[PDB]
Amino acid sequence: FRKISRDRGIIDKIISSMAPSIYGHRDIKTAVACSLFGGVPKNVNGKHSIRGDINVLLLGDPGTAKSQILKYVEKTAHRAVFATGQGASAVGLTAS
Amino acid sequence: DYYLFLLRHSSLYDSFYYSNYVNAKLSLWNENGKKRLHKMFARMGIPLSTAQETWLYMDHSIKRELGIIFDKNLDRYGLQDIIRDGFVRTLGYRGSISASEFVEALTALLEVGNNSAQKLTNLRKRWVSNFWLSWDALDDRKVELLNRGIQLAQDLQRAIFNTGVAILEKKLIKHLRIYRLCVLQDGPDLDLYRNPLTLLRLGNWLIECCAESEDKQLLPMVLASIDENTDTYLVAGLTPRYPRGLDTIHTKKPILNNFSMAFQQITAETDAKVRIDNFESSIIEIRREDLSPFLEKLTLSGLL
Amino acid sequence: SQYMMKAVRTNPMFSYLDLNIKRYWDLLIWMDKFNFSGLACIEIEEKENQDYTAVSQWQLKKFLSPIYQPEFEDWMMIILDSMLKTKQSYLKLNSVENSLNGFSHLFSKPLMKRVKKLFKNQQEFILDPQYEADYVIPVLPGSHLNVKNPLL
Amino acid sequence: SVLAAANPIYGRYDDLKSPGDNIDFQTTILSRFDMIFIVKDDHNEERDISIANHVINIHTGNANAMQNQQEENGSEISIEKMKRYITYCRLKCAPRLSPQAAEKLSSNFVTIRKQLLINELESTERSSIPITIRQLEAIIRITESLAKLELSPIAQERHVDEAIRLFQASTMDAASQDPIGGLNQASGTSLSEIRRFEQELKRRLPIGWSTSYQTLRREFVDTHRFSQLALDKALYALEKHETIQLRHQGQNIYRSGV
Ligand SMILES: Nc1ncnc2c1ncn2[C@@H]1O[C@H](COP(=O)(O)OP(=O)(O)OP(=O)(O)O)[C@@H](O)[C@H]1O
Repeated sequence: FRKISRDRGIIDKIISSMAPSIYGHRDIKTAVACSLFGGVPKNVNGKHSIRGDINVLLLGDPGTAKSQILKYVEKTAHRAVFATGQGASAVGLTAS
Repeated sequence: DYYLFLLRHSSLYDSFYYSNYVNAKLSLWNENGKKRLHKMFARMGIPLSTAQETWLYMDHSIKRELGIIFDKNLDRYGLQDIIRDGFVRTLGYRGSISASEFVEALTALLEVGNNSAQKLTNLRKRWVSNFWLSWDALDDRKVELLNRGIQLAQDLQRAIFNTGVAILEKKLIKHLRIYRLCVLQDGPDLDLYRNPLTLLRLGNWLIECCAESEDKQLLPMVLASIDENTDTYLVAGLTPRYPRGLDTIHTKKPILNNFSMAFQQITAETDAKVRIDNFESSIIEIRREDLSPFLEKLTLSGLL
Repeated sequence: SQYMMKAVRTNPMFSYLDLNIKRYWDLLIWMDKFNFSGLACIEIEEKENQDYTAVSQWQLKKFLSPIYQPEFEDWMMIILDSMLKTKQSYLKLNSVENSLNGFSHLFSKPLMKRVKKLFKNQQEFILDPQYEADYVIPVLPGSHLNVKNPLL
Repeated sequence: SVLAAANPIYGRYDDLKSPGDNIDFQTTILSRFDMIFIVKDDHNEERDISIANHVINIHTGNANAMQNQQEENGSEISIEKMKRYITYCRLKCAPRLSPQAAEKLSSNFVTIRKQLLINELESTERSSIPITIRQLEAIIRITESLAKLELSPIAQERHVDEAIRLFQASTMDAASQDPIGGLNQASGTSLSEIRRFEQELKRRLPIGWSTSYQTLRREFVDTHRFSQLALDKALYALEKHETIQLRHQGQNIYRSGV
C-alpha cells in the first residue's frame, strides 16, 4: 500500500478502477470514490461537532446503469445496507 | 532513574512516547515507530492496558521488577542508554520528586504562566512577570504551583511534538551548503514560539532527531518563526550535537557557536532592520521584509 | 463619420451643437482620462498610408520606484507593438474580438526572464546603503497606499 | 421550557406567497410561544465572505487558538461557570416590577394590539401570528428575566425598553410581513390604481425636482382619487430605486430615476 501510494496519478487509477465494466460516466465514478473514501469528522472545543461524510445523488434517464453502480458500491463497501422504494418504512431505516 | 519524560507524574507509555531520545532512536512520528514501540511493550511482558495507567496506581509487581525488565530487553532496540542514576527528594507523606521533573516544571512555569514597540514591551513585561512565578515554586509551602507547572510542561511537550511531526513530514527543512534552514510561516499555535524557550525546545527536538540520523554532518541550523501581530520573524541559530552515546574520542570543548559574530558582521555592513538585544547573542528579531535578503548575505558570510 | 455628423445635426434636438472630430484611433487602451495609450492619426488622407503617432499617458507610472519607471514604459511599448502586429495578422488572414487573441505569446518568455533577473538584482542590492538612492517610493499628492516590495 | 425549531412549507419561506399559506401551525399552538423567530437568507456578498472566513477558520484549526484567549481575559466564560451562575441566579433571585414599568408596558400592549387591527382590516383576513394577553405576560416575563441577570431585586424601565425591543424584533416582525402584492380581493381596485397613480406621478414630475406629501395628497385627492392606502405606494415606488426618494424628515419627495 505504501509503495503504490507514492506513485503519481494514484487518484486517476483509483477512479478508473471504480466499476470497470461500466463505460464512461467518469463524474459518477469520481463522486462514488469520494464518497467511499470519505472525509474527516471534527469537534471544536468539545461543543461544536462537524460531520465528515459525503452524500451522493444520481438523477438520470432510465437505462444508464445507476443500479449496477449501487450494487458495486454495496459489494466494495465494508459495511453496506440496501433499500428500495416502498419496501422501507419510517422505523425500518431508524430505531424501533 | 531513566531518560524518560515525567515518569512519576504520568503513565509509562506517555514517558516512552514523548521522549527526545526514544523518538530519535525509533522515529515515533510515523506509524513504524509506534508499531515498534507496541512490539517492544508486548515483548517486555507489560500488558498495554497496564502501561497506560497512572504511576501511583500501576501494578506493584510490575513496578518492583522494572529494572530487570529494562536491563534484559532494552539492548535489542538500541535504548540501553536510558538507564542512569539521579537524585530523588522526599518530604514526609507527600511523594517523591526527581531533579529532572523539577527543572522541567520550572521551565514550563517560565514559558507559560499568569505601534509594535508597545506590543513587544508587553510581551517582555509578561516574560519578566513569569520569573516570580518560577521563583515561588522553589519554596516547600507552594506545591500547587509545582503541580500546575507539571501540567503546563505536559501540554507544552505535546504541542512541540505536534509541530515537529508536521515539520518532519512536509520536508520543510532545507539543506543549504553552509547551514540548514527551517522557517515556520503557516500553521496553528505560532503564538507559543514568540518566547525564546519554546523555540529552543523545538530546536532541541529537531537537533536530537538529526543527531541519531545515519547522515553524518555537523551543520548548524537556523530556525525562524513569524509573529503576525508584530510582523517580525524571531530567528535562532542552533549548534549541532554529537550522538548521546558516542565515544569520548571526539569529546573536547563542544562545538562553538559562531552566529553572534556573523550576525554582527552582517548588521554592521547593511542597514537591515534587525534587533540584537537579547542576552543570548544567537537570537535576533528581524522584520518580515528583510528576512529573505539577509539570509542570502548569511550564505556568503562564512564562519558557519 | 460624415453620415453620423449629418444625422446628429439633422435632429431638431441638436440643431445648434458644434461637433468636430479631433483624432482617429486605430488601437486604444482606456482605463481613465489620465491613463491611456494607443495609436492615433490626426486626419485621414488619400492614396498615402496614414501616418500614425503613438501616445502613452500613464499616471500609474509616477507611483513606481525610479529604477522601474523606465521598465514600465519599455514593456508597454512592447505590448502595444505586439498587439498591433497580431491585429494586422488577423486582418490579413480573413463573443471574442479575435484581433487580439494570442498577442501575449510573443513577449511572455522574455518577460519571465527579465522579471527573474530583476528580482535577483533586487535581492542582491536592496540592503546596500550605497544603492539607497534607488528603491525609494515617492510621495505624491493623493497617495495613500503603504507598500513594501517595489518589483511587485 | 420549550425550545423548538422547524421549517416552513415548501422549504423556503417563499416571500411571494401569503403568510397563511406558509405556516402550518394553528393559532392554538402559536399563542403559547413567547418569541417566534422567522429566519431568512439575504444573500449579501459581504456577509457571505465574512461567514466563509469564519467557517474556514473553524476547520483549519485557527478557532481554538483564538477562543481560549478571550475565555481567559474578560469576555467569555466556560460552560460550567455559566451553568453555576444560572443555578445560583435562579435559586437566589426573583425580581418584581415597579409602578412605572407597568405604565410603560400597558401603553406598548395597547399600541401593538391596535396595529394588528389596522393590518387585519387592510388585508381583510385574520392574522396567522396572534397577539393576546399571553403576549403581555411574555414581555413581563422577559423584563423579569433581564432583571434576574444582575441579581437586582426590582425591574425598571431600563429592562422594559430592552424587553420591548426584543419583542419587536421577534414577534412583531413576524406578524408584520408586509406583503408587497398578493393579488387578492384586498386592494382589488388598487391592482389598476397603482399603475394609474404611478403614471400620473411620473408625468407630473420629471426626473429632477421634488414635491411634498401635503401637495401630493391635497391636489390628487381634490379629484377624489384617494384610496387611504397610498402610504405604502410611495414606498413601493421607492423600492424600484428610481421612482421615489424621501428626504428632509420624510417631508420631501424626490424623483430620482425612471
Ligand atoms: N455503459 C452502460 N450504460 C448503461 N447501461 C449499461 C452500460 N453497460 C452496461 N449496461 C447495462 O445496461 C442495463 C441497464 O442498467 P440498469 O438496470 O442499472 O439501469 P437503470 O435504469 O439505472 O436501473 P434502475 O431503474 O433499476 O435504477 C444493465 O443490465 C447494465 O448492466
